[PDB]
Amino acid sequence: DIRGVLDRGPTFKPYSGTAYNALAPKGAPNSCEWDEDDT
Amino acid sequence: RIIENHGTEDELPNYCFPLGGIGVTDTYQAIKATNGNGGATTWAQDNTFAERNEIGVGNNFAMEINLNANLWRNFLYSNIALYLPDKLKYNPTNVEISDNPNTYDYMNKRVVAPGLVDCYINLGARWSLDYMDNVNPFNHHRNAGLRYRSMLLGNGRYVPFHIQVPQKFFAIKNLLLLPGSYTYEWNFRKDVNMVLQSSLGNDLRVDGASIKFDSICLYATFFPMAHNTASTLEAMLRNDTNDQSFNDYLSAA
Amino acid sequence: DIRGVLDRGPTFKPYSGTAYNALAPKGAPNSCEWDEDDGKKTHVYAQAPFAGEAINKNGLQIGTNGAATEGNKEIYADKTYQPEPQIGESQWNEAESSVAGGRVLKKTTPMKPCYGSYARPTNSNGGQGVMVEQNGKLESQVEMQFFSTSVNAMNEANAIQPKLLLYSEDVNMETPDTHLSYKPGKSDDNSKAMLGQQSMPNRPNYIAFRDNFIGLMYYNSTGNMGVLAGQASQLNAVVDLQDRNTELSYQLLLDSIGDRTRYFSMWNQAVDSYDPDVRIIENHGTEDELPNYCFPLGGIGVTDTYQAIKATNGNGGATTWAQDNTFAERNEIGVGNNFAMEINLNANLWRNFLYSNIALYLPDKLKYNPTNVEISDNPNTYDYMNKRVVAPGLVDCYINLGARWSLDYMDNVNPFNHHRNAGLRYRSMLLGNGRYVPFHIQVPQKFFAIKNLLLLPGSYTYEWNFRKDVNMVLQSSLGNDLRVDGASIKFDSICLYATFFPMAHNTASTLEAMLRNDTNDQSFNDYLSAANMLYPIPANATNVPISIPSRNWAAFRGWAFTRLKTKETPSLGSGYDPYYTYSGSIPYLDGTFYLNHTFKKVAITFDSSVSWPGNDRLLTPNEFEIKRSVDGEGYNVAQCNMTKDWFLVQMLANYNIGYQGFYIPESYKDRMYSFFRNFQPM
Amino acid sequence: QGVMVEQNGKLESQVEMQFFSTSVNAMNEANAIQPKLLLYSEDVNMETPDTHLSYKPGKSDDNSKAMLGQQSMPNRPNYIAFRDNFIGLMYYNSTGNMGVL
Amino acid sequence: EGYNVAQCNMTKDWFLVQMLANYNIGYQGFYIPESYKDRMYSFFRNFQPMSRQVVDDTKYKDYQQVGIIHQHNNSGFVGYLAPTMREGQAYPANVPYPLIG
Amino acid sequence: LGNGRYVPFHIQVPQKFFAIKNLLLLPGSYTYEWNFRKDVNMVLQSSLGN
Amino acid sequence: KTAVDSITQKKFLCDRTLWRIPFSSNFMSMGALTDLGQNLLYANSAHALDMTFEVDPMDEPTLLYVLFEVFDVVRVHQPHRGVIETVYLRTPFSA
Ligand SMILES: [Ca+2]
Repeated sequence: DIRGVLDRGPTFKPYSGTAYNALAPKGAPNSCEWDEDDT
Repeated sequence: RIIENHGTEDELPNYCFPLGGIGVTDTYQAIKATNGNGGATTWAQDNTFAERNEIGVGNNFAMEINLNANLWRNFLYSNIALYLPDKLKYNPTNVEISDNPNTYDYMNKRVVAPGLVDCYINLGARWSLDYMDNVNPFNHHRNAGLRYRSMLLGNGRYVPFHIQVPQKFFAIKNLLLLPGSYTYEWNFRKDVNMVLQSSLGNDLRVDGASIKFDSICLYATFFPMAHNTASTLEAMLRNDTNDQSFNDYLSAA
Repeated sequence: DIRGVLDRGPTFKPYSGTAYNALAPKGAPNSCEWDEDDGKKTHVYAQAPFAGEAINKNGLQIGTNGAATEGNKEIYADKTYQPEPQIGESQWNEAESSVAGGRVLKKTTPMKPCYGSYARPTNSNGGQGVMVEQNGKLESQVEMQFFSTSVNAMNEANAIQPKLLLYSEDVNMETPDTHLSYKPGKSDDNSKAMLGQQSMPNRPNYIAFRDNFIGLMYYNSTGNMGVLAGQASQLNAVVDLQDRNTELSYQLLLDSIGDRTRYFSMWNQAVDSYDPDVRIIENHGTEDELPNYCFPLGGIGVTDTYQAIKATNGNGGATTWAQDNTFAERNEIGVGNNFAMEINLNANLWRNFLYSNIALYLPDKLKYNPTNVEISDNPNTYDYMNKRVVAPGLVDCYINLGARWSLDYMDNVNPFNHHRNAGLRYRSMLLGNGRYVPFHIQVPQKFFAIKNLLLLPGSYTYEWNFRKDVNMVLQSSLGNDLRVDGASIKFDSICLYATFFPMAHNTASTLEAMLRNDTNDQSFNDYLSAANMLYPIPANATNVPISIPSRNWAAFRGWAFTRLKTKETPSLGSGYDPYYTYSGSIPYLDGTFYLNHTFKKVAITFDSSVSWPGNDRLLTPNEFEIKRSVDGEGYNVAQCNMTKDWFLVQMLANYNIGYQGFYIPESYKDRMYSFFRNFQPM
Repeated sequence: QGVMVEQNGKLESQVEMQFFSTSVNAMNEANAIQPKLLLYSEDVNMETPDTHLSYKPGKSDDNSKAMLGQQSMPNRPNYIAFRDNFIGLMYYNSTGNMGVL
Repeated sequence: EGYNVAQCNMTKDWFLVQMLANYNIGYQGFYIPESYKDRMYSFFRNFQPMSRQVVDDTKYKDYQQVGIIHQHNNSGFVGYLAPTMREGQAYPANVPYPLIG
Repeated sequence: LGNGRYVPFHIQVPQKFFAIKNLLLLPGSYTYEWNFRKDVNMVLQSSLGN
Repeated sequence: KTAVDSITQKKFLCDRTLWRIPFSSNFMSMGALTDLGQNLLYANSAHALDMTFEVDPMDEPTLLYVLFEVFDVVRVHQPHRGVIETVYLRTPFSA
C-alpha cells in the first residue's frame, strides 16, 4: 500500500481541441486598437 | 450516466461557399499591346472580346463554421441538460404556463440555460455531475428497451391491442396437475398509471389516457401421451411419498 | 492451387462518392470561355487569385536577381507552370494588390462542372497544356491575354494600363465517375447557360469472388462428373446425381460445426450479411434543439467608418464637441450583431443517409427516365441503372415517423444485393481496388462423399473440372449482367498440394492391415441429406398443387420449403446457361432467402382423402395456417399476423421447446441460420 | 477582468471612456456634432493556455494592422498515467537490489 | 511463383508451422480454431493480409513523376502545404491517376 | 487520476514474483524487504513519447 | 390534440431460414430416424402424396423450392492394394 503526491508537470493535456471561444472562427480577431506612425 | 469529455478533433477549419463558387466580380475589358514605338508600349482596345466580362480578384468570399464542436454541444444539450431538477430553471416570458408541477406542460414550457452544461464542463475527466446523481437515469428517452416497447405497439394514438400474459406466481408457475376439474379465477387492473409507463414520469390520469378490455380468453396445451403410460404416471404420482416441493427465488420478508 | 489473370471491366466502382475536387460546390463552373453572335465574339468567366509585382509586354514579373545584367533583370512566368491554382493570399483582410493573374481553359475544350474534373499531367511540374508536335518536337500552346477595367475606358484615363493578365491553355478533360444531374441545352456547344450544369457521382458497385468460391468447380451435374478411382481400376468410384445441392450442403454444415462471424482469409469465408438499419428503418427522428451558425472569416461583416470625438466642456449650457487629433480620422466599427447564417445539421445528415442507402435501390417501376441525356435500352446494364431518376421526396425525414417498419415496396427486393454488405466489401478489397488483377487462390474440396476419406497407399486418378463463365463465378453488388460489360478471366497455372503425416512405419503398416479388412468399412452421410425439387409459378397467381403418384415412404424424415425469384436462379443440371443474365447473390446456393413472409397456407394429404396429421390434432380441422390477415378472431401471437399453431410447430421442431412454456432458447443451440434469431415482427 | 493597480494605497481600475461619431459626416454644418457610439476600454491579463500560432505575418512583435491576420491552432493532446499493473514500481531480475524474504 | 499462400507474400509451410505450434491443427485440413483455445496474444487473432495496386511506370508511357508541392486537388478550397486559410482558384485536378472506368 | 497538474494518489500494488505468488506460508516470524523506483520515466507513461 | 382516426397493420420478416415440418408423431426430434417413418404402416404398403400451397401474388415468375430430408449414406471398402469400391444408397426417393 503506497501513498504520495505526483506532478505530471506543465505538458499534460488530456483533451482534443480547446475550450476557449471554440465556436469562434479560427482567424477572427478581438476588439483592439493599435498605434501607427503618422504619414 | 457519466461524461467522457474529450473536446473533439477539429484541427482543419471548414468553409461554406457561394453557389457560384465565386464571390463578386468586376466587369472588365480586354485590351491588346500595340507595339511600343521605341518608347512607351501602346495599348489599344480589342474588338475580339465583348465590351463586358466577369473576372474576380483574390480568393472567393467564403463564410465559415466549425463542425465537431457544434455536434458535441448539441448532443450534450439535448441528452443531459433538459433533465436537471426543477429548482434550476425559471418560467419563460409572456406565455401562460402550467400550474400543476406534474403534468406535461410544466415539464415542457420551462427553460434551462445552456450555461449550466456546455462543451467546457469538466474538461477531460470521466465523471458525472452532482445534481444528476439523485435523479433516476432510467426515465430517459435514450433508453433502448423502452424505445423497443414503445415501437412495438406502434406510433399511433388510438390503438387496438391484443396480447397474452404469462402466469408468474411461484407456487403454480411449474406445478403439474393430475386429472381433475378445478377453478381458476383472478383479477386484472385498469389504472393507467400502473400498466402504462412514460419516459418522462408525468401523470397520465390528468392527461386522459385510458384503456378498456373487450373480450378475454385462456389457453393451454398438453402432450399427446399414450393413454396407458399416462395412467401409470397418474397412479404413481399419487402416493403421498411423491408430493411436490416449491420455493420461490427471492424468498424473504 | 490456381493462378491467372482477371479483368473486371469498366463497371467496377469500389469507392462511394468521388475524389476529384470533392469540396467544390456541386454547380459552380471553373474558369472557361465561349462564343456569341452579334460578330462572333468571346465571353470569358474566370478569376485571378495570385498577386504579382508588375506587368509588361513580355509578361508578368514575379521576381528579380541582383547578379543579373539589366540592372536586376526581371524574372517572368514560364507559362508551362506559372501561377498555380494552389496559391493565393495569406490572410482574411489582405489589402488588395495592383496586378493579379491566373489560368483559363480555351473555348475549344468542352465545358464540365468543377466537381469531378480530371486532366492528366503533361510535364514533370504538373503542367496540363495539351502538348502538340511542331517541327519535329513537342511544344505548348499557352496564349497570354490582357485586360483592364471597364470605366477604365470611359474617361481621359487614356493611359490605359494592363491591369489583369491570364494564361489560356487546353487540357484533356475527363470525368471518369460522374454523370450530369441537369443539362438545360440539347446541344453541346458552350452557351452562357451551360455554366449551370451540375454533376452527380455514379452509384458504387463492388465485384469479387463469391463466398467460399462457390461455383468454381462443377458439381451436381452430369456435365462432367469428375472421377477419383484406382490407377488401373478402369471403373469409377464417385457417383453424383442431379438433385443434391452439394453446395447448400457444405454450406449449412460449416455453419453448424463452428462460428461464422469471424472471417477467414484462405477460403474467403465471409458470410453475406445486411446491416440491420438498411432493412428496417428505426426512424427515431433527428436530434436538434439549438441553432447552428456559420460566420464571416473575420466575424464582422459590415462596417461604418467613424470619427473620434472629444467632449469640450459646455459650461452654462450644452456640452460642445470637437474632433480628436490623437486617433486617425477614419476608423471602422460595427453596430448590432454580426451578420451570419443558420442551418440545421442533424437533419441534413439523416436525410443524406436515408437518400443514399434506401432510395436508389427502390423497385424500378417507380423511376422515370431523365431529360436531355442519352441512355441504353437494355434494362440490365450498369449504364441504365446509373442514370435513372428517383424522387427524393418519396423518402425523407417525414416518413413513418417514430415507427419500426420497412417500406413495403422494398420487402420483395433482395436485401443482400446491396453495397453495405460487409462481406462483399471484404472480398472485394482483398483482391484490391484496381481493374486488372493477377490473382492467386486455393480451392477446397467440398463433396461430402470423399471430403473425409482416409485413402490407403497406392496410385489413383483424380480428375476434375472448372467453369469459365463470368456471370456465375463472380458476384456484383448491383447484379448487372457481366456478359454485356465483358469482364474477362484466364487461368494459367493449376497445381495440386497434399499434406501427409509423419507416422512411424510399422505403426502405419499395422493400421493399414487392420483397416483393409471388410468389417472396418467407412461410412458417410451428407449433412443436408435431402432431395431437390423445384416448381414454376406464373406471376400474379395464388395457389399451387403438387402430386406424386403411389410409392413407398421408407424412413422419410420430413419436408422443408421456401420461395425463389426465377430470374435470379440459375437453372441447373446443365454446365452453362445462355439465359442467365442477372448476377445478384444467388439465394439457391449462398443460403440467403427473403420471400418467406409471403405464405398463406399449406395442406398435406395421402391418397387425396386422408389428412395429416389429422384426427383433430390442431385448432384448424385439416389445414396448416401461417397467417390470417386481420379477420382472425383469436389466432395471433406476439402482436404479429402469425397463428399460434404455426409458431408452436416451428418452436417445437426447431428446439423441442413449447410443451413446458416458451422461453428464449440458449445460445449454442441456436446458430446463425436458426429460426428464432431472424424473427422480426413489426 | 480589468487590471487592478494600486494608488493611494488602494487597488483600483483603469477603465476609460472613448466616444465616436461618424466621420461619415465629417463634412457638413455645425450643431450636428452628436456622439452615437461609446466604447469602454481596458487592459487585461491576456493569456492563452493551450494554443499555438499556425500563421504569423511578420517577425516583429508589435501590434500592426497586419497582426489581425494571425491564426491559431490547438496543441496536440498528451495523455500521462501509470503503466499497466504498475509495471516498473518494484525491481526484479536485477542483481543490484534483489528483494529478501 | 511456387509457394505463396493465403494471398500474401508468406509461404505455405511457415503458415503450417505456426498453425501447428499454436493449436495442433493442420493434418486434418485447415479450419478456424475454436474460440476458447485462441486468446488475445495468440497468432491467428492477429493475422491481417492486405494488398493494393499502383500505377506501373513502364507500360503507361504518359506517366510522369510529380513532386508533392505541385499536386493540386480541391484547389481553390484548401490551404497550401499548411492548414491555413483557404487559398487558390478553381481548376481541374492533376492527381491521382484513375484506376477505373 | 483525474485531469489535474497536481494529484495526491493512494494505491495498492500486487506481488508479481512467481517464487512467492502462490506459496502457502506457515506460522513464524520472517523478514520481508523490498525496493522501489523513483525515476519519473520508467514508472510513468506518456501518450506522445516526450 | 388534433390527431386523426387511424388503422393498424402488422407483418414480419423471417429471412435467412427455411420453413421445416418434421415427419414425427408429436413433432419432436428424438433421433435420426423417426417413429412414423419406421412404422411406414410396415412397408408392405405404398402411398401417393398431394400437397397444396397458397401464397400471396407477386409480379414475376417465381419458383417454389421444396426438399424432403431423407437418408443418403455411402459405404467405402478398399480391399486390395490401390483399389477402391463404394456403395451409395439413399431413401426414400433414390436410385
Ligand atoms: Ca463608413
